Amino acid sequence: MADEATRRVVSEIPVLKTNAGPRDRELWVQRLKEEYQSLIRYVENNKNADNDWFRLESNKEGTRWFGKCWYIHDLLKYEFDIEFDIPITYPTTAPEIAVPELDGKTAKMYRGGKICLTDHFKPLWARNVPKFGLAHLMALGLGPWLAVEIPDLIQKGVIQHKEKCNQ
Amino acid sequence: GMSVTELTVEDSGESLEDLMAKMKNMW
Repeated sequence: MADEATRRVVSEIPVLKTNAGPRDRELWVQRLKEEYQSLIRYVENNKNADNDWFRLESNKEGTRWFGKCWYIHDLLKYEFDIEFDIPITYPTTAPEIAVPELDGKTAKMYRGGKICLTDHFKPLWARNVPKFGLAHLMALGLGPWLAVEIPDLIQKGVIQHKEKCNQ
Repeated sequence: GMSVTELTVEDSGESLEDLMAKMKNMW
């Protein structure tokens, strides 16, 4: 059930139109605007359905994006941080996310995609990148990555829960 | 080529500052 998860996610995320880069002040405001509306709609729906897994906010310039994500399994709760910046050229090849919380846990991957799984995401994005933006990126890249890594990293012995670190 | 059946962004003349403001504020 991979292709169907992918289809559902795009079937619930509203589609954009503009594909501009931050190079142009005005063009960026337009592109950024559609991206925000699509992402806000997605998180509004997702969080309202008590299905929240990520949180993402950005600077007034929309150049750098940051957020956090939480996952639940075996009655335990975990948290992770994320921070990335958009390339000035914004190419057809998707952007790259970084996770400081896991910087050192996961092995140093090849130079280009330290946590950007490529298995199905790279061919999926390359075959279809009409108007795909950050909402689509996270839900079809960050989402599956976390859903693949949580079970594996737990059984392998890399991650643990943090309740016990406090109360 | 119209795409009436496909989903479309909630673009109702909102402003960027407002968009990002509700976004960061939503947590």
